[PDB]
Amino acid sequence: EYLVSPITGEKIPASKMQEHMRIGLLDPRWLEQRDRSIREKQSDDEVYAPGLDIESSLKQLAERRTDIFGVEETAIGKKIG
Amino acid sequence: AKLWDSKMFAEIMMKIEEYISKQAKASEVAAPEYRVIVDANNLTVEIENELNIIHKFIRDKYSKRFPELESLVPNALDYIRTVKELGNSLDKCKNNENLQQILTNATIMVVSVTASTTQGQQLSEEELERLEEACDMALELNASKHRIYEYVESRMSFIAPNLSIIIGASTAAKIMGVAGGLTNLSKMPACNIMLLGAQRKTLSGFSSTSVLPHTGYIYHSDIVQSLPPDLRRKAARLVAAKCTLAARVDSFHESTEGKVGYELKDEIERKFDKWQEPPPVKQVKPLPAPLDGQRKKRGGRRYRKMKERLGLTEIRKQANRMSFGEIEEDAYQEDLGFSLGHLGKSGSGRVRQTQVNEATKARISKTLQRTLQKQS
Amino acid sequence: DVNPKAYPLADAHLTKKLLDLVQQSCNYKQLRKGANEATKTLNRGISEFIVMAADAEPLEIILHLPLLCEDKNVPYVFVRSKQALGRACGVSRPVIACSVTIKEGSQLKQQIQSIQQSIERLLV
Amino acid sequence: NVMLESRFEKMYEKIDLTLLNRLLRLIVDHNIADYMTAKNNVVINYKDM
Repeated sequence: EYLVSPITGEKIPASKMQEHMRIGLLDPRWLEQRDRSIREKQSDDEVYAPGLDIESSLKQLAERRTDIFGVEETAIGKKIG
Repeated sequence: AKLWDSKMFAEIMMKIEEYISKQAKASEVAAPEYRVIVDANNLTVEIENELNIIHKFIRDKYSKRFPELESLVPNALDYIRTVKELGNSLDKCKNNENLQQILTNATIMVVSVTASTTQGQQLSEEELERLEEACDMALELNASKHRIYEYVESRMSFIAPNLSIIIGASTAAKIMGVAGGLTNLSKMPACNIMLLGAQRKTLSGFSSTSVLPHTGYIYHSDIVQSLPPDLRRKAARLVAAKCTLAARVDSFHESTEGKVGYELKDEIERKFDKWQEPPPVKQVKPLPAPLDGQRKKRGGRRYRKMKERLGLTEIRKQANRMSFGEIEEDAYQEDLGFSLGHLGKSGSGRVRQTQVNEATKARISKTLQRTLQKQS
Repeated sequence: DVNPKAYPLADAHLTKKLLDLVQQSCNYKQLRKGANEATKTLNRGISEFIVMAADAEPLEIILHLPLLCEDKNVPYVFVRSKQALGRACGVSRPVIACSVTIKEGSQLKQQIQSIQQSIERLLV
Repeated sequence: NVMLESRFEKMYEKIDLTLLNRLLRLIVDHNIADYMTAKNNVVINYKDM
């Protein structure tokens, strides 16, 4: 069950007509675009703080904000209670 | 003369075959059962073709009393129930009676308002008696049709095992009855099957979108109705296509286990899940960094045309000039400060008025032009 | 091999001729793709002949087409591949049934008649 | 003698489309009235609502 390739002239089994045609007409522009995209997303510095840093910052905020957190309520900026 | 005479024969045949159906139902729980199903499904067509004739007869007879009710109530059964309820006395408190079950509230108020100015004479007593006789016969035929549909729905696990899996036995019964048979259902495109059981419901001062058009039994099936309303059209189309495939399989009595039906239902569920799939994570595009380096841009025909379009025009060059000490008069109440400047005013230095530049003429988008062409 | 339910199966030469005629009909805007469009053409009596594939799974989803062809007196044939049939129709997706419509004054009329004669003498 | 000045409160928001259409049939063609009344039955959009 070999069908002649309309794009290369070779013979492929009929189980691989559609995939051979889709791959055969794949623009190298797709390859260069994918390479560019890979370069961009693997080189940009992270903007927001990591998760552990976020947790530590929230812990410091809770320590220094007793009007929201904790049991006892000290002033807005104080940490003793 | 003919419809009335044939009504007795139709009723006798329906009674005999309904006794046969009851005997088959009792026996199930050489006269095979498949022939019984075929006879019942032909009975459905016969009952439909007698009920539409009865509805036409009632519509012709009742048109003397309230001629406008046919347009307000297009459904045959609803028409019959409404003319039975109202009868000769339109203003007889029937509006707040069983009409609320027969009709929607909006169409109830519409029909009441129309009956307020009927301009139709009363019907004779013989015309009455004939009308209630026809209505009772039609209701009995509808009850017999309901019984036949119940019996067929009870036996859908054998005649159409594959199609039962997709939409259930009730919707299967409805589509098989309205199509005229499983064989008739199979010899029918999926687009027509999706519209099976659809009703041209009247829109009473509403958009055609509010009153769901081109929607049939499949659109109101359990699986299709379980999707959000924005995806129910695609759901109806896909389910109708798969039901057509199952019916074509079923009419040849293949995959009696339901393997084709289970595969089609699994495919439908997978497609529904894909439609319900949450959107993927999409990267935020940062603002481009400001740039001061020189950038070389090509010229040519395109650049010339853009320069001609965006370029300053003599009509606009002259409107940007305002005379010094020449206090003009206000020409626009709705926006002060607005002025034509040197356009058509002394001191412009031009005897003749500047012509309109045709390069600045308004034009529509290419896609918009395509849409306008399609609308034609 | 192929499903015996598809008894009017064409050989290699007739398969090539049928695919060529299907492509020419597509170029002439005289072809309908899909089993539903084939059924619509059969019901409207504007179909010269119906070409359907033998790899449809299950094959019963297009076995109603021979019955409609017999009812409407339209020749029908089975081709061995649903992927080549789709390609002949001009669509990358597989097509399991294509209908060649009737267009008066079409230059394909002679080829359509020849293919009809070839098909109608091949079923048995 | 008494001067009464008032408003029809919620005049626009309480207009029934069915009754408005049926009242419009009395002064214009049924096709025009149906167009005008179906025009008020449209989707209202504001950003993501």
